Amino acid sequence: QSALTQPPSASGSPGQSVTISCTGTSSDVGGYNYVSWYQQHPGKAPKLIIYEVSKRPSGVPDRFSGSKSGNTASLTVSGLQAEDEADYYCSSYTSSSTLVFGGGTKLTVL
Amino acid sequence: QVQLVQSGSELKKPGASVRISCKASGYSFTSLSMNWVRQAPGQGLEWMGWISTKSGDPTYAQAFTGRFVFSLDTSVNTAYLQINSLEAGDTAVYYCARGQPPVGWTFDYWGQGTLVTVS
Repeated sequence: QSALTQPPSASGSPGQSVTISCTGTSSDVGGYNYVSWYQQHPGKAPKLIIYEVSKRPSGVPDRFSGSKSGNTASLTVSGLQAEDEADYYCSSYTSSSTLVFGGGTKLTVL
Repeated sequence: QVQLVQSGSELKKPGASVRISCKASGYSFTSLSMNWVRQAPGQGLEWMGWISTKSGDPTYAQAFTGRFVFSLDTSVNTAYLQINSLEAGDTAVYYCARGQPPVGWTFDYWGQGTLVTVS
């Protein structure tokens, strides 16, 4: 019932690539380029992974990438490692000057 | 190095109040907004609103209007969140999160979170 729609889960084996989608509306994800992705290991603080759709903060490996098409943003994790197993949340600015989150996606590394 | 240190776990009864602190180091506290995010156990992140460290003006999310108060003590680089009339549904982890420059709609650093359990 969150404003942004994410798949509940995703899975991959080490070395593979997985894509997580984040679908909003023209009022948020589609109307602006302030889409962020955060990685959360349960019981720890979220960590910023992608900002402004495709930018990576310093210290985040280039295996993590971001893109957007229409009202859907996407985070891709290539060269999957065991420590990538975590919950991933997207977020977006909205035309109402608020920030909304996606419901989160559990990423499991086999 | 940028860091947000939050105060410890809290255990409260319904009707009580609680004050959580978020101490900022590694930058000018007053140069960037401070945001508040709730995560009930097992649930997703919810944006509670933000406070301008420039003026002290707080802006609450629609769902967090009424019982929640954002405040500041810039002299100890600390932002506070107080929850009044605590109820069972308030049991959650509360994070402070810094607004990344220049417009602050990205949260680049997060506090470690404070668990509040309402019995």
